[PDB]
Amino acid sequence: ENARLSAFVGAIAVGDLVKSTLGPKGMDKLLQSASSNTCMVTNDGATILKSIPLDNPAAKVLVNISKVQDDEVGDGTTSVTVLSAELLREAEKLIDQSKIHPQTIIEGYRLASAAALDALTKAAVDNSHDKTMFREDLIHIAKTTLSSKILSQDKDHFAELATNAILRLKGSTNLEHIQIIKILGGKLSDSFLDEGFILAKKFGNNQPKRIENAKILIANTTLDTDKVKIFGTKFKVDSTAKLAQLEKAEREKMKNKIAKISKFGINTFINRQLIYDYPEQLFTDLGINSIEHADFEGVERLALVTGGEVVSTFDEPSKCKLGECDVIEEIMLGEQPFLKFSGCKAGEACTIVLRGATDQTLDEAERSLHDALSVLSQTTKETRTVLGGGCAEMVMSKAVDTEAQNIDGKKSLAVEAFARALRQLPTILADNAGFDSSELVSKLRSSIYNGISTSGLDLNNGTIADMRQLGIVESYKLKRAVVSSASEAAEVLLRVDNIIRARPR
Amino acid sequence: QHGLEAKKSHILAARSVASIIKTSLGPRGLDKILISPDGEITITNDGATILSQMELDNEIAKLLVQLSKSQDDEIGDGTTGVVVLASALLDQALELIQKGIHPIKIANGFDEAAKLAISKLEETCDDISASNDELFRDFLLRAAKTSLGSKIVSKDHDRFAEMAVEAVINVMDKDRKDVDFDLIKMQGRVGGSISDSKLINGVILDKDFSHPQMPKCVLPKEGSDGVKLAILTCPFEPPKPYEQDKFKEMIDDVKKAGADVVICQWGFDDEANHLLLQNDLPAVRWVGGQELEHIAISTNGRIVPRFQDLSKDKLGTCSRIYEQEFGTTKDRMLIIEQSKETKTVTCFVRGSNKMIVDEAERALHDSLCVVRNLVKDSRVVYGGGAAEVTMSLAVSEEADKQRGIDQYAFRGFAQALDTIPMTLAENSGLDPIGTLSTLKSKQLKEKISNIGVDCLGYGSNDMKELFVVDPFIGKKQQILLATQLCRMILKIDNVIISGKD
Amino acid sequence: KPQEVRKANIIAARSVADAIRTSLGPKGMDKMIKTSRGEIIISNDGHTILKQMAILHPVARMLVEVSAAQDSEAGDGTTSVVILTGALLGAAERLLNKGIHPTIIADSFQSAAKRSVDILLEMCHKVSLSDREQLVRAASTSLSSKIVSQYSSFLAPLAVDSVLKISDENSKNVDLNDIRLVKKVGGTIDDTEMIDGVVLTQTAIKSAGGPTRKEKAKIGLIQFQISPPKPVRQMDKILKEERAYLLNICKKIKKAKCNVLLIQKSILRDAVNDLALHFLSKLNIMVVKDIEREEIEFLSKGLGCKPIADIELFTEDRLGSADLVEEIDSDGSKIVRVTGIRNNNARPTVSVVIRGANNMIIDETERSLHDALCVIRCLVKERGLIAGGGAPEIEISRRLSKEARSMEGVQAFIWQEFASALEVIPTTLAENAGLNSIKVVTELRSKHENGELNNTYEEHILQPVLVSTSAITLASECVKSILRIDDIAFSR
Amino acid sequence: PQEVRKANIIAARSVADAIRTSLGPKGMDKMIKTSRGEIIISNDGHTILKQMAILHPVARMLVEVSAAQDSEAGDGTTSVVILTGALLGAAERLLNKGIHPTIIADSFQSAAKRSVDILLEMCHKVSLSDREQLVRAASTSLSSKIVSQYSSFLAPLAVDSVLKISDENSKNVDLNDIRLVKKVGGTIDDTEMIDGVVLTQTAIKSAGGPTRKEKAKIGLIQFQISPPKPILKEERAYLLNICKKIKKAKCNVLLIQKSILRDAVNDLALHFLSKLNIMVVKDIEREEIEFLSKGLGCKPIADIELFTEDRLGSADLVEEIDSDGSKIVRVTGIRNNNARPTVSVVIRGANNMIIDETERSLHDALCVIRCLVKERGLIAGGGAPEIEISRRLSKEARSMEGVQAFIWQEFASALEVIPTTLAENAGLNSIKVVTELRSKHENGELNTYEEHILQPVLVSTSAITLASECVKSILRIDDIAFSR
Repeated sequence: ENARLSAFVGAIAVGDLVKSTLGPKGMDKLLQSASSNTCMVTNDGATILKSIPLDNPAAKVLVNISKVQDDEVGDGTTSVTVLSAELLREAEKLIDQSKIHPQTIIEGYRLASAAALDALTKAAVDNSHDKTMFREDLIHIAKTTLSSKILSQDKDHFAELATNAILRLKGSTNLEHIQIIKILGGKLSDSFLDEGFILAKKFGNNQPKRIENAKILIANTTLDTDKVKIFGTKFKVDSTAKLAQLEKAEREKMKNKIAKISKFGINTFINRQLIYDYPEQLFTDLGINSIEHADFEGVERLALVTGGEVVSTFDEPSKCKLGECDVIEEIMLGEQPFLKFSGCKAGEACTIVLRGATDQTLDEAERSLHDALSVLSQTTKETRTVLGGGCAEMVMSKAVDTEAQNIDGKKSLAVEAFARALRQLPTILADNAGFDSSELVSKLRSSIYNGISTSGLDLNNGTIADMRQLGIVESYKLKRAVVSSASEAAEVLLRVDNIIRARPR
Repeated sequence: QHGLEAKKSHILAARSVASIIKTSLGPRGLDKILISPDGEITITNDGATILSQMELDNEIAKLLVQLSKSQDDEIGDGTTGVVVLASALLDQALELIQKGIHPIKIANGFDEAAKLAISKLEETCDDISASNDELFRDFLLRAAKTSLGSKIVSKDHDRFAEMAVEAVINVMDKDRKDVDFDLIKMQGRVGGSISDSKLINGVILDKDFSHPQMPKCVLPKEGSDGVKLAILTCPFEPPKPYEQDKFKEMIDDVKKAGADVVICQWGFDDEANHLLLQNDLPAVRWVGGQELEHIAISTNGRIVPRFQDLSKDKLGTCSRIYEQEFGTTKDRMLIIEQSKETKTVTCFVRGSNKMIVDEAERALHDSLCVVRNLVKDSRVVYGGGAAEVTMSLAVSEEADKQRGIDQYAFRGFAQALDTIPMTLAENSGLDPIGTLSTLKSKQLKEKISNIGVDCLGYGSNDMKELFVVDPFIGKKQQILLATQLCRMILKIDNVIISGKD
Repeated sequence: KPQEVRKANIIAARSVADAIRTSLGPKGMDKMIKTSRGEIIISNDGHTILKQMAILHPVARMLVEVSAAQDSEAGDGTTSVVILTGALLGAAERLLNKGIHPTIIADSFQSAAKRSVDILLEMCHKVSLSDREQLVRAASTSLSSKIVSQYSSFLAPLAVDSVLKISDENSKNVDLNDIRLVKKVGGTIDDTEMIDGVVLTQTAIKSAGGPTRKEKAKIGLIQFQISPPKPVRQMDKILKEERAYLLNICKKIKKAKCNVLLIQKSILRDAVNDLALHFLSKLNIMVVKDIEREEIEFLSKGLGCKPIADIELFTEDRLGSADLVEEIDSDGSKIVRVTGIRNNNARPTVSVVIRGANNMIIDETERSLHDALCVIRCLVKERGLIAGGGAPEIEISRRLSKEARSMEGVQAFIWQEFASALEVIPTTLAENAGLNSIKVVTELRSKHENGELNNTYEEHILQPVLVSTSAITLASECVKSILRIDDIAFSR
Repeated sequence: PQEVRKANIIAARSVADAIRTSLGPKGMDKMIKTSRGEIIISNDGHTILKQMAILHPVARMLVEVSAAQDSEAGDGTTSVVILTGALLGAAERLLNKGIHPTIIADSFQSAAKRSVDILLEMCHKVSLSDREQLVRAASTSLSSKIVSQYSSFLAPLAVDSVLKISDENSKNVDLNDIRLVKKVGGTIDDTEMIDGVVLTQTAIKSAGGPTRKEKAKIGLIQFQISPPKPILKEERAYLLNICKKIKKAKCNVLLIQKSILRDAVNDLALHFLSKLNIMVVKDIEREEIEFLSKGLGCKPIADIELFTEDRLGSADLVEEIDSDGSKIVRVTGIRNNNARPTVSVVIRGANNMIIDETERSLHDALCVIRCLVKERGLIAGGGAPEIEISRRLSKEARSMEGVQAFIWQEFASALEVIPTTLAENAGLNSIKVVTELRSKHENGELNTYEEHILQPVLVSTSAITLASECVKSILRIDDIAFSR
């Protein structure tokens, strides 16, 4: 009974110290010791929480949350605890007059956070305007990162491949969308950018090397010689020919798994393990080509470019997520066959093939390319801001109200409670500003409700003004960092039905 | 304590401990923070770790730790299942005492009720190899996905599902079906990510091969037989009841026998690394006595007591030895594999944080115990709460045909099995009473099947479409230990606690 | 904590049910209660215990109203209805811990009570009132619990023949308040006079001039009293005023053709003056005074007459009809009997006369024959009879346990707890008899599977079906009225 | 949160009201008895607040404000505490009206910037080129000290020292370069500027020491002349190489830092240095280590190998002035173009109580003159600048709007506390004197000029600026927690 109070009400008192310190006009706190002459006055939230000894065993959970946020960026650490405190404050009404399962409330936050991030993306602005000057400066920055690296030999050709590897993505800039192949017997100057998804291994023997109107399906199973370790078994049979009957009976059962594949109408199959000749020979009449040695990234990255799924099982026939590609071409370079795909539907990715003269040049070029692409990918999350001053906080409340329309009975009060915590951010910022927070937040919701999505709250004039004319913006990367940190921190706390005090070190 | 006192207190003492783990039961439960006194910090929902950390003076809850210690070797994942099931039997046993039934009748009454329910579950059980052979691979892959869904491992779970399949098979035989936990090594280090984790078929020893000039990869040396390793049970030092001359005599026995690497229990001097550097013969130092057995078994080696007893037959042979740099860690450990099936398997998992490594280590180790029970019995049953509902309806229906005093002991056993689906229904956000009546109605008028409580959000019954199966030997081991525990509790009518001096 | 206030009343209600539980059956444990006035009484009757218990608990007083209706309707089971009421309260404790609202608990009792009646009627053997051999053996077994045994054989047809005359057909509820047991000093048990017309509680005039007998008389009900006014030529002046006041009342009596009149008993002033008896003696008018106030409402029903407050409104239509009015005294009784009323609105109200020497005779006989009329009353309203001793309660718990799977939701679990709440009645009967509690209960489920209602029939134990039906019906409303109270406050 | 702030305001108001009685020379002095038994008596607000050992965390901020008050302006340490408490007393009714402290805090900073321009318009513009107002400024400031006739002689000494180091755009000048060396003996009439440098101690009084040298180099050396400390010729051989390495750089002035660890110069080394006429001055305090490294442009030298010629200064003539109980060594013509010449004046007198209070009196005289360096002009004290600001804010308060309009009314009322206290400490009626000053305000403005009472503008300017941020930071802390 007291575990819920210490995890909810007890966690508010921890966030109350950083509640009034948010913002440049926010208040300050005092840290006093026994001697009282060592004290100091500062607005830093991370210093106050770590300096004050906390006897509350549930308060130590929020300590590790601030440490993860500080690694990403040193700004917004205070806003993480404040936003997480508003979700725990409204959790009291989620119990007494609600009686809703806590995990269902957490699952409602994932549906609300999905619409909140999409609402901020459409309203996000950037300084990338006049890209002619912006795109030209991208190649000069990549050349500066080439110092001490073997790629410094040619700055123009090597940095040009890294420039087109970023802007042409039109999506997530993470390295998971970039494929790197290490090969031998060539020069680094011959490297080029190709989106055909080139991998080392080949597939098939008598099958043709060109496929038109291909249908790609991704699955993971072993259809050939399961139980790879035969040591220890005991085969009791009356004759030698009777021992092979069990292996022949498994071949007849393979038609059940092949029938589900043939009903999908796919000419291309993906397999991590090998395939026996008999199920492979039956694929010749159906024209099914199986690709082997897909590793892990090759399984996930193929589903991203072709719009597939990573599930290895079939839950129901004629229902699944299928991809496709126009042409599959197999070429040979460097005395090894290569696989170059063509015509992938909505395919967005790039593959930089590094051809070195030895193994030492391949490992140094791959590690140096990731550092060069990290700086170019950082420019997407840097300098890009959004309209602040209550604007972005209120816009997220509109996307939550959209999901609050069509909802079940359990998550109805959970999604609606999340919209109240979003309006608490401009309320607290207006508290230390010296003005009335209830009047500014109320008039802000009615204005953005119908039209005028760029409006915000002005701290100087204490009224609603255009944020584009005032020029008050906040970083978009900071918005996602706080929401992602608050979603993971509140996910553990709401699931707590009891508190186990940690052992002191 | 007396009869009118302790018998009433033993029931209330078990309900306080059982009610703590009822919230953490299932994948939707709570992950608790626990810190061992040795300095290890990890977060897991495993009941065997949570119950082991419980320190209390009540003798009723101490039997839970004693039972979970022996159950950890057999299964280890059924700790939360047995405690809740055993506490359900004590709840119905309290009412039988007030009716004038001796407590020994309750202990002997559950023995006939447990054995009768086993034969009823076997009739409705299905077999894997006797039905579909190609689905045997998918059964082992999706078994670990349920336990790993509550952890960060659930993102990469597709690749890690195959690693747990080969780790169990290597240490067991198809006919014998014997798996030892001491043969499966669970290790991990800080740094890197989980995507670089690979399976190791041999020991590790965390050796950097001393001076870096030594080759990091062992060559086959013109098609030789494996890679010969030396095992020495004697320390490196000159014989005592000239020191450089004795060093040249001991290295000759290694070169003549063909041992590439030398493993010893005691440290080496600085001159030893100078002579071994010219011959490209890496050395191994500070190896425990327990780890010496796993090397000779996997590499097919022998224990050589003396210096001159070396020979090609007593040297352990492996596939190859290579030193692969892992991230920025300066340890630069080794990986020793083997072509043939060995008895030693070492799991190697990396993580960006120390708490992440220990979180995924015990989560992956629990997946090895689930696969261990699946390969022990080819026949599996549908779990998720369907096993407790089906076995309860068989005992409750046959209770009317069995007369005598045990007639009421059978009704209490059927109602005690309903505690599991009602507990999981509360953790899933459903009515525990409404779901229990719903599962019994669908299995009676419609058709006989196994439908349990929904672990994931869905709109209706019949989880059989999701192909969620549990091992028969795993579920049978839980009801046997829960029945034996309930009998042992009734055999202690007095609590004797001595004072302190 | 609105429910914890009700939970405190449930625990206090279970303590009262457990106290009465030990008194069930003839072998039950008696309860000693010392009143504040100093009276010390003891008995095994649950209705008398709760009446003098003076319960100050507001919810616990509901058992008194149910026990009062239990004896007024069925007449038997006042102790068993308290045990059945406490059984549902004990099972409702585990229901509140699961988050079940008492409305579903109360609504499910309505469907459970109506279902238990239909199941009981299927195994019950329907009997008819045309067979007099069944009613004699039914009332004779109820008289075996009293000291009178060999003399109870003649009392069996006495209670049977009285009900069959007023039973008719489709009578539904039959009020037994019209049947009064007359207790007089003298006589014996074997001496009884039915006197189906009516029987009064008082004697006749022992003075001179009283006719004491009249043929073709009309008996009216007059609450007035003839007395001299009670708010020494002077002597005769008072006599002329008193005799004129007494004669003017008698003038309207002769014109109304009133042979027999009644006078309400008043201890304050004089009832009937001696001069008034001599005035009506010449007119051949019988006078019966000192009529008890309790019998005023009784005679206003069976006789079909109406009370006359004022002589001005007194008419002939308010009188009665009697063919013969005589005074027959066996020994010392001096009682007047009336036969052949033949009233259209009124019915044949029969008053049973009981004679005895010692005071303990007419007393114990009154309570013995009163319960015998209640058992016969149960057969009139609801036909059929079952074997007592908790035999049908075992099979009902077995059928409802299997039919509980047909339901769905929270209500399905209530049927399982309702079957266990019905097993407390047969368990208590085995405990109060010295037999092993759990051992006898297990033997009930074993034997009732193969056989049906099979031995109490050889032991002549017959419980009417209306008692077992009303016990479940009244308990469903009693437990409902409990859980529906969520709080209580001072109101005045 | 008000329970934390209101408890701190009331606690700080009682401290400000207690120091308020100490304003002026006629004010009520406060006594503080330390636990060790020491009792001090004085009207200085910086001394009272330092030895009071205040346990209130917010009230301790007045010590830092009083420290910066004397370091910047040099006067008004008591007045800045009164103005701080005046704003806290008027803020009690502000919280009762529902006013958020942000508007209260932001209005104090906006009013402090506007109050400066009001004082500059009413102030008289003066320049540092005229020595008429500069001499009379330091002469009248010494009327509060025992010195009377000698105050006119030290007036041109303080004026000529500041004007040389003030320049134009230098603005703030470090006061650490001004060191007054006091010694018993002599008198006030004997003064020497000695712009080169002045040490804190005498020279070697032993036999053989030249004590005077011409054209010598001065440098900081942390080494010490001692025998071997992990036979006569062995110790002299170890000391021979020490004096030989010094001769390589031609350093005739050896300054050894005072340390109780070992000795300074051995007696055997005195005969070696007597032939080369190398003067040595020992007992150099640790505070003078940083002082000598600035004006002389030298560097501290820890070891004998670190000693080089490039780190040595230049001294035209180094001699020991003969005086009773003094023996002061002077250095002239350091010839340092990059660093400005330091100002160090030797204070002499017969009684120990003379050279003590004289050193403190000259510190306040140099600060008032330094106030004209940052901002020229002066405003006569006695409540004139406090009342003049309230006169302009009367009509300006009506031009505001919102919550801030009421703050300007209470801001002018809090400024009247300073002239009210000055009238109370003089025995005159508080309100009666203030009304007479506002009555003549229609004609007279700054008129005290005939009484030779002058005050710099920086004192009145810094008192408002420091008190504005002080009270601003008080309302920022809404809670007090224990952190260790």
